[PDB]
Order: sequence, then structure tokens, then C-alpha cells
Amino acid sequence: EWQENKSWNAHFTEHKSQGVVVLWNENKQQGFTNNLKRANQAFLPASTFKIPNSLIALDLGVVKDEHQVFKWDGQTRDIATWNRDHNLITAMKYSVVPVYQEFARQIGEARMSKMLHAFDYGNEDISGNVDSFWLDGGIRISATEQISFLRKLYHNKLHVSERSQRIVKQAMLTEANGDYIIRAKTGYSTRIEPKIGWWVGWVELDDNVWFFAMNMDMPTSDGLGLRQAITKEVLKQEKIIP
Amino acid sequence: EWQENKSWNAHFTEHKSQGVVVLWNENKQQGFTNNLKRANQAFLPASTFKIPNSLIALDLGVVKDEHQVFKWDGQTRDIATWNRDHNLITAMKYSVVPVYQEFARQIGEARMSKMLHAFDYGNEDISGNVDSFWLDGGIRISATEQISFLRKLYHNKLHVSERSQRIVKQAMLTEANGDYIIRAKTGYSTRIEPKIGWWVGWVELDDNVWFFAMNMDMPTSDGLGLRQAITKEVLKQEKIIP
Ligand SMILES: CCc1ccc(-c2[nH]nc3nc(-c4ccc(C(=O)O)cc4)cc(C(=O)O)c23)cc1
Ligand SMILES: CCc1ccc(-c2[nH]nc3nc(-c4ccc(C(=O)O)cc4)cc(C(=O)O)c23)cc1
Ligand SMILES: [Cl-]
Repeated sequence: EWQENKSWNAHFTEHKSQGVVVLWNENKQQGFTNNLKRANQAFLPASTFKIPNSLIALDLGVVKDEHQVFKWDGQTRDIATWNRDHNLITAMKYSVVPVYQEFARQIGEARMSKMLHAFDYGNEDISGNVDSFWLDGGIRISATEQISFLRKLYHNKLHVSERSQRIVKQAMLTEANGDYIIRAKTGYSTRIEPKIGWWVGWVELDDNVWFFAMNMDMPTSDGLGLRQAITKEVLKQEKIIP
Repeated sequence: EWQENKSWNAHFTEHKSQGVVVLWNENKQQGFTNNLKRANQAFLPASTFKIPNSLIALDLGVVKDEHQVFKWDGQTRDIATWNRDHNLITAMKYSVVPVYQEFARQIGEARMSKMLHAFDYGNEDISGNVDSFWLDGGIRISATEQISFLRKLYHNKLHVSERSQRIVKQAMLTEANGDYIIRAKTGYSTRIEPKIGWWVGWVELDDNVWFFAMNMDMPTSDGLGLRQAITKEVLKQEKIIP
């Protein structure tokens, strides 16, 4: 059961931006969004795809554990934090694309397509380069589809080991305090118009979990901070966090 | 290998308190404390014992997972947060002794004694009520010994399943942001002199981990927040956290 709350649109325009936030009250099985139509519009997952991609690599053995070090290849890229060694935790934290492209090549389109299909993920379509399809290929997913996927991950229901799921949820850790825990993943889709930013994940409270999926128009990298900032405004307005 | 830095004692005497903080740089395998002597004085672990107790309960089956509920027994106790239902995550967060006391009774002295010996935990001695020995019984552990145990937990080297260890580390989650992650457990030892507060755990950074164990004289519960505050002041001084 879904409910539209366009009042949330205030938080978008206050920064003269456009997008959608989707929330899902797990206890109540109820959903809320500012825009039912955009909530179902499909986009490239971009770096939010690091979630199923991590799940896959772990379960296959491409990645042995969250400590395994993936050494920098020496290629200087535009994001400083990519130019260094990473493990699964920091690779997901800094959205280190080259580390995940390498995982993809080792996974291979055969097992990749199989797994996504098992995950019922987006349009399950891996068409394009096997190491760049989630950034410029044919995979597509909507905010509402993000929340469907994440809810399986949360419940360890995905067709992978509990371990792989446990590890990926550890790597999604973004913020934690005495009031709440956020496990989430950012995304920035730049290669194909429209350019959008993603933030998807959930908020753990003592007695409930709120799943969320947001995306917003992101013409320039400068507004990337708004992904978290606007979601939190929505979270604060609905009294989910202080 | 160990350095004493009594400059840290300022952070204690800025709150008219005394105690010890012990830090361990895992990369360099070097330790730091303001008080070498008190670092090696053993006390009741009190609710810090929730770390091994959880690992044991999990590994035998007293606790199925972190989602399983343990309902309030209707007995109204001094701590408001105890008088409600709990899972492993919230019982840790709020130090709900009754839930762990019930764990202990189900655990039984035979299996308890065994595990603590396998853990090399403190003096490995559970003399007293099987459901209260960590609060008023014979078990003792020092700050340095806390750190020894915690490093085994961090590296998954304890003699329980990886799963048990991953779950307890999830339940230890205390604080996280873009700069650091803190997994820790608080303790208040009130039943036996001297009354002391505990805070033990570690700070995960991108490319290092700092283990810590601190304890301080705690006459009344009013000074309890100083356990985290003084630790963070020391972490700040050492440039571990901002
Ligand atoms: C194929 C040529 C080419 C070369 C470089 C880029 C590129 N520049 N800056 C990029 N930033 C991200 C990114 C940013 C934030 C987040 C975030 O989540 O905050 C993620 C990715 C990604 C890419 C990318 O390679 O797709 C970026 C794009 C295309
Ligand atoms: C058997 C008689 C009796 C009854 C009740 C208590 C008792 N009152 N308040 C207590 N608070 C804690 C506690 C506080 C903070 C933290 C913390 O970590 O922040 C933990 C425990 C513990 C006990 C206890 O039962 O030992 C407390 C003590 C003795
Ligand atoms: Cl975690």
C-alpha cells in the first residue's frame, strides 16, 4: 500500500533540484513517496550496483573477505580516493569503480546474468560491456525496485550465502549513533543522460526498519551532497530520526 | 612496545576522575596508556562480559540470531530501557542484564567455564551465581587483557563459528560516520568495590584499527557518560579521530 506525500517536494526545490524519495515502513508494510511516477521510473543503478556486485563476487570467491586487499593499478583517475589500495569496505565507501569492474570481469557475463536474474534485480539485463554495463549499459532499476531488492538483502533471502549477505551489509555501514543505523549505498550515473544521483538503503531503529531509495537530477558533481542531505530532511520530517 | 603517556591524565582530572585508557595500534603492534599499572589491574568485567556471553549463547543456540526476541518478564527494574522486549542488538545497546542472566542459566556453569577457558578470558573463573558471576562473582579482567580478547574477536580467531563472531561484532556497533567506526561495549560494576565504569572495543579506520579498553572510578551513575567522553578526548589528542 502506497501513499504520496508531495510536501516532501519542498526539500528538493529548496536546493532547486528534482527527484524522488521512497520510504518503506517494514513493520507496517507501508510505502511513502513524493512522486509515485518517478518512484517507478527506471535508471542505471550506477554505483548502487556495487551492492549486488559485492554479493556476487563474495559468493563466487572473487572476493574472499572484507579484509582482502585489491591493490591500485597505478592508473590516476579523477577521484583521488580511487588511487590507492582498497578492501571491500573502502571500495564500497568511496565507490571505487575500477575495483568493481575488475570483480565483474572475473565474475563474467554468464554468472552475472544468472545471479541478477536470481536476485530479480531491475530489468535483469546485463547488456553491454561486462565491466561497465551498470554505468552505461542496459541494466535499469527504479527506486521501488531498489527497495524490493534491499528488503531481501536485509532478510538474508537472496539466493546467496548468509555470510556474503552479512558481509555486504557490514560494508554498507554508512552512519551509526544511539538513535539509528544507516546501511546504504550512493550512486552517480554520469555516462548517460539524464545524469542522476542515487542513495538507497535502510534506517535501523530499535524496533523498526525503514527502507529508502532516492534519486535526483545531478547535472554536476557539486550537488552530490544533496542525496544524503535531502533524504535526511525527509527522514527528519517523518520523525524517523531526530 | 608499550609507552606510557600521562599527559592523558589531564582528560581524567578535567572531570575530577581517575582511571585508565589503553590504546593498541594494530598496524604497528604498539600499545599506549596513561597508567601502565592500572592497565594491568583486573576488575569485574560487568556488562563488558556481554561480549563473550553473546558469543557463547549464539554458538550453542541459546540465541538463534540477532533478530530473535526476548520478551520482557514484566518485572520492573531500575533501568527503564530494560523493561521492554529486546533482541540481541538492543540488549547489548542498553546492557539489559536480565536477558543475559537468562542466557547464563541456559548456558550453565559447565559450558560457561569451558568457553571462557577456550577464550583465555581474564582469570577464566566463574565462581558465584551462574547468572551473576560477571557482576558479583570471581571473574576478573584487566584493560590489557580486554584488548587481547578483542583482537581475537576482531580477527575471527576465537573458538566459536565465524557467524557467531560476525553477529556479535554487528551487535557491538556503537558509532559510525565518514571518519571512523566504533564497535564497543560499556560496563558499570556497582555490586562490589571499587565501583568502576568500563568502555572497551575498537575504532576502525580506512587502513588501521585502534583497539581500546578504558576503566574509571564510578561512584555514581552520573559520571557514566564520561566513559565515552574521556576516551574520545584521548582519541582526538592522538589524531585517531577528528
Ligand atoms: C568512461 C569515461 C569516464 C571517466 C571517468 C568518469 C567519472 N568521472 N567521475 C566519475 N565519478 C563517478 C562517481 C562519482 C561519485 C559516486 C558516488 O557514489 O558518490 C560514484 C561514482 C563515476 C565515474 C564513472 O566512471 O562512471 C566517473 C566517467 C566516465
Ligand atoms: C542485585 C541488586 C542490584 C539491583 C540493581 C542494580 C543495578 N541498578 N542499576 C544498575 N545498573 C546497571 C548498569 C548500569 C549501566 C550500564 C552501562 O553499561 O551503561 C550497565 C549496567 C547494572 C546493575 C546491576 O544489576 O548490576 C544495576 C544493581 C544491584
Ligand atoms: Cl556492522
